Amino acid sequence: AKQSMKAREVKRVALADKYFAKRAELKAIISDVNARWNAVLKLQTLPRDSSPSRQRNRCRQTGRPHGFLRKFGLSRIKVREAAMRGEIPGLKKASW
Amino acid sequence: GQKVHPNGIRLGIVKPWNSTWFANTKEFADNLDSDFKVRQYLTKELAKASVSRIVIERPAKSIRVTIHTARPGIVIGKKGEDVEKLRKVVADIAGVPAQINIAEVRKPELDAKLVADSITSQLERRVMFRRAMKRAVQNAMRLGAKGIKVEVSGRLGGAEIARTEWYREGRVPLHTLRADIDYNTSEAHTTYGVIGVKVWIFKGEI
Amino acid sequence: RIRIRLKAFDHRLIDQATAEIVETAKRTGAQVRGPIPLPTRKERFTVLISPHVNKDARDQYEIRTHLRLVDIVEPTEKTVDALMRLDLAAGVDVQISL
Amino acid sequence: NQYYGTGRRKSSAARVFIKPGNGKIVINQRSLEQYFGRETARMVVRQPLELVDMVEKLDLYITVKGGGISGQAGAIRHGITRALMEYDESLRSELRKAGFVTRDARQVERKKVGLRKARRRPQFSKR
Amino acid sequence: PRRRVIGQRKILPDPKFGSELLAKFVNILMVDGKKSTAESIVYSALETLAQRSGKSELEAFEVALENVRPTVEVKSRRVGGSTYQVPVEVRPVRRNALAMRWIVEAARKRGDKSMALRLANELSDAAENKGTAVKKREDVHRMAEANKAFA
Amino acid sequence: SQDGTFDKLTKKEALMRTRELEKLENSLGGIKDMGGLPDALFVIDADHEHIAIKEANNLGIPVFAIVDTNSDPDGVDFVIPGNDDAIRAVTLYLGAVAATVREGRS
RNA sequence: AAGAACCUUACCUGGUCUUGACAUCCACGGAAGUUUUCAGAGAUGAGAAUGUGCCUUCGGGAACCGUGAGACAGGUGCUGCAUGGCUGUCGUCAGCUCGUGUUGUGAAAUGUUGGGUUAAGUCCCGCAACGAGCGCAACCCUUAUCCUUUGUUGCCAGCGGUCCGGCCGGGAACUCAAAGGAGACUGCCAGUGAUAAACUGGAGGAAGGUGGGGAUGACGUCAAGUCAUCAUGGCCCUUACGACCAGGGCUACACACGUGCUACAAUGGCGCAUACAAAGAGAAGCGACCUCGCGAGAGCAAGCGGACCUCAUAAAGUGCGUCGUAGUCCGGAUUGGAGUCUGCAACUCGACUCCAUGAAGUCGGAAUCGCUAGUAAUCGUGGAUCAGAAUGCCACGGUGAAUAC
Ligand SMILES: [Mg+2]
Ligand SMILES: [Mg+2]
Ligand SMILES: [Mg+2]
Ligand SMILES: [Mg+2]
Ligand SMILES: [Mg+2]
Ligand SMILES: [Mg+2]
Ligand SMILES: [Mg+2]
Ligand SMILES: [Mg+2]
Ligand SMILES: [Mg+2]
Ligand SMILES: [Mg+2]
Ligand SMILES: [Mg+2]
Ligand SMILES: [Mg+2]
Ligand SMILES: [Mg+2]
Ligand SMILES: [Mg+2]
Ligand SMILES: [Mg+2]
Ligand SMILES: [Mg+2]
Ligand SMILES: [Mg+2]
Ligand SMILES: [Mg+2]
Ligand SMILES: [Mg+2]
Ligand SMILES: [Mg+2]
Ligand SMILES: [Mg+2]
Ligand SMILES: [Mg+2]
Ligand SMILES: [Mg+2]
Ligand SMILES: [Mg+2]
Ligand SMILES: [Mg+2]
Ligand SMILES: [Mg+2]
Ligand SMILES: [Mg+2]
Ligand SMILES: [Mg+2]
Ligand SMILES: [Mg+2]
Repeated sequence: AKQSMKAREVKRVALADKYFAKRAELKAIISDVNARWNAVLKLQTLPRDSSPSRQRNRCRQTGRPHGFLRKFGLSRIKVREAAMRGEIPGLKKASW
Repeated sequence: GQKVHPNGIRLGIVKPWNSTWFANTKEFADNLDSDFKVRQYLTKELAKASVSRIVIERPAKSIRVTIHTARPGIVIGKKGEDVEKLRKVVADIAGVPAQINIAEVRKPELDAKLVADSITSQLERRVMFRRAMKRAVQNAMRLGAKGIKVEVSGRLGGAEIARTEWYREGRVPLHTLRADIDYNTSEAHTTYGVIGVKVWIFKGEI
Repeated sequence: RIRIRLKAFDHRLIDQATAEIVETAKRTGAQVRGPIPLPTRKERFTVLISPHVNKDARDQYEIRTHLRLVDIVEPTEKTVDALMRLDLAAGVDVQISL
Repeated sequence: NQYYGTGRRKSSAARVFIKPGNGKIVINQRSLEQYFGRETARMVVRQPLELVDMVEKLDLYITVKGGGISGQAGAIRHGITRALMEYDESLRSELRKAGFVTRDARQVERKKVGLRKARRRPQFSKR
Repeated sequence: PRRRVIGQRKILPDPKFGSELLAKFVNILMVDGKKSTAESIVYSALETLAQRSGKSELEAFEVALENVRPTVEVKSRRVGGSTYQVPVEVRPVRRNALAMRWIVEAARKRGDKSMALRLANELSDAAENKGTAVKKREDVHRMAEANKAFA
Repeated sequence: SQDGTFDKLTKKEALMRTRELEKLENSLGGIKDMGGLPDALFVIDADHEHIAIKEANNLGIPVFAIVDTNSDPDGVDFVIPGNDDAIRAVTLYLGAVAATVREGRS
């Protein structure tokens, strides 16, 4: 799905786990009730792809952005394909 | 598109699963991605070895992988070099110690995946699609196989308009869940586009 | 004392696995409060089957997770060790902790 | 001694213990009137007792859970008639005739894909 | 209806008086599956009626019904390619079914304060056969009488 | 019906199997041991068995038939005029045919 | 589309790159990496410190990073009237066919029609047809009764006392959990029926006539839908139809239609008190308790990968009191002010809270839709997607009808 778009997603993940997750202290620790100075808020010149809320969570195989399922990491249609020929352990058509 | 997948509908009744590992939601997606990557590499590497199915199971942070093939000697090579190379690559892809097993497939003409693969290979060599279909049906019935059925579709013989032209023999009770059906598919990439082929094979009732 | 809880995606394999744990523990020691079923988890999914539109056409799948509990009450001694290296499992998950 | 009967009605399950004593009824450590004996389904609990008299002959100790007011009351009635087999099987001749022996199997119907509930279907238009 | 002639669904009697006919009446009055609300309204109305005319709860209620039960009604037949209105006798159960239905609609239209008051007034007038429900019965009888030619 | 699987499974299918056995016996009974096309064919009524006559003529099999005044010859190699309805007459033909054929290869 | 502030995102305006954002190959140089400063909206350039970890008859190496040339890479660009795969639909309608035989010069016919019967091309009888296949039914899941096994985190009938809390010894009965079995077969009876198929009624039974619901969709039809999920023939672009960045748009608004939510009230609104569910989710998570705030929430901080902890008080209902038929104590739109949270960032364009404001609307023209029983109607609860965000979708239970001559 426009491999450029897939290249974007890998870059976003690489930036997110490098800058943030250790610079989260910047927005977590300082931006609290210390008593303040807003110098920390100015310190948001980071690449802006480091924000975890900037990844689209695409399908692992095709990469389409819609119809995603967290548990399988695939889109709705790709799941069915795999499900119908085994692959997904323990998954079967349901009726009740 | 109005028929359920014959394999999927029988997954818990007659047919087994192709993957038997257990996992929590934490690594369920990761295991699926790893399984897909090993299967695609493995099936690409063993193109000429006539491989039916690849069964993957993950006991104790390991990976087993069982390859069902009709040509075990070619898969395993002289003693074990090539199979050894496969295990190295699989361990690299799966990121864990990897085993490997070879399962003999007697009567390759009773395995739908091999039958479909045979037909699609013939089509790419510009064989008359009708001759290939008849040959597959007749020699499958020759050895048990109560219910062979085959189907092709798309630009048959280079025509400008697509058509299906299926052909069955024996009995194929698709609506019977008890029935042991061995459905599988394949694709041909002739110069005029894609030709899809489906094969149903019916065996003992239960 | 020692609690073993087993999880698997089919009841045929879980019953075989738990029975093996019970018999080996009983043979090499004592107690064994016996297998306890505990409620099964059913996780449902619904997905559109058409690649485009056709909202009302969809499939409904589910994964069924089975659970068991043995709850052995004699640490004994020749038991805990024997309880180890007895995985022989290819799809059932075993939690050994108390 | 005590005589027992289960009783069940649309997700409700009762547990009735009947004893040859006075004519008091206790449900979930509460009186019948206090629990639902004045509100809806007041009498359905008593219904199997006017048939084959009770007056003051039998003491009921009951625990019920699940469902709602009508579901629980129906489960109680089914359990009581089930437990009224203390007087052999000669009562089932008229209890079955009354219709209390049969267990009402009328679960709520699951809703379907494409429908808004069970059977209600979205409004349809041609143009 | 096309193929399968069917049976009948049983209803339990009224708790206060143990009458099937009154139990059906609360069902007709019920809305949104609120039976406790409906039975509360009906009991209040009946008690008001009984103390209005002495008599008694069931007997007063029955008297009101007897003045609204229809006996014949018209029904389009369309046999020979023309539309007629052929009178037909009314089945005994359908009689009070129409009577109870008509009374409730009359009460709903009546502009009093409470529903129980509306219902009490409506079927009180029915006892003296002058309410809107009674008027409904007369119109049905009158229309059937006019079309007596067809049968 | 004697040595095979008859009492197994339920009774309904057993009733079906026995019922079908009776049907097959009635339709194709004393033909079961023939094991090949005959070389002669004897008929009691030509008109009533015209289907059988036609099949024999198609296959080139000799046909002996008793023909009544309303029957059609020229489908018969050996026509035998006479009544074909009376039981006494029919018994006479069958007895004579049964006797003459009993003297086989001797 | 199972969830457009940025991203997603393709589209627009500008600012930029050209073997390239993404892949293999060759050569050259350098570990990789890490800390800081300037210009810029940013992409990007400019610098300064810091690190140098892996082979070696050494023109070179393995992971990694930059520069150069090519083969190439790239396209959500066009054709679903070139295609695979997948899907809708007639329609879960009961039909659709073949081998051999026979009839006709032949297209074809028969079988598959006829008498009954069935939900059914279901079954029996008859019959130039004899057999077979795909369909129907059954095998599958779930629900309704019972039995055996097991008994914690689930249960408490019988016993001991207790902080009156299964709480606590204790108990394995009961509920329940989930594995394995029994059970329903027109099986038994009466009548009808060609004595056949079958039909009507009765007994028993938790359940009776395919008990209820689901999954299961024949040969084919609409050149039906999808080249934008993916794959793919052909065609087309290649310092651009490819690639990167900031901002905007997809949320516009004289209007028209579809699908919904909330109402127009007294079978009701409001205030106080109080009773009874099911099914689910949780580690980038669910988040007790306690303190603060009118509130959204904030601070501190247990437990829980979970029959144990959390989400999490079910609401209709039931008692009292009030309103007394009003555009109202109905209705809540719209707007002003003041706040909370998520997020780098709530102007375009988020959700929620507090105070104030209080539109239309008094049951809807022609016309038109759903539904046959735990159904319609009505009342709440959960999940997916997801930082944040449902009146939609997918699930769960409570109350519970009317009518089929
Ligand atoms: Mg691509
Ligand atoms: Mg997002
Ligand atoms: Mg389908
Ligand atoms: Mg859970
Ligand atoms: Mg945008
Ligand atoms: Mg531009
Ligand atoms: Mg098309
Ligand atoms: Mg001919
Ligand atoms: Mg036909
Ligand atoms: Mg025909
Ligand atoms: Mg017929
Ligand atoms: Mg059939
Ligand atoms: Mg026939
Ligand atoms: Mg079926
Ligand atoms: Mg005690
Ligand atoms: Mg009966
Ligand atoms: Mg088209
Ligand atoms: Mg379409
Ligand atoms: Mg397009
Ligand atoms: Mg942008
Ligand atoms: Mg839009
Ligand atoms: Mg108000
Ligand atoms: Mg107005
Ligand atoms: Mg008003
Ligand atoms: Mg219907
Ligand atoms: Mg709702
Ligand atoms: Mg959630
Ligand atoms: Mg969200
Ligand atoms: Mg409901």
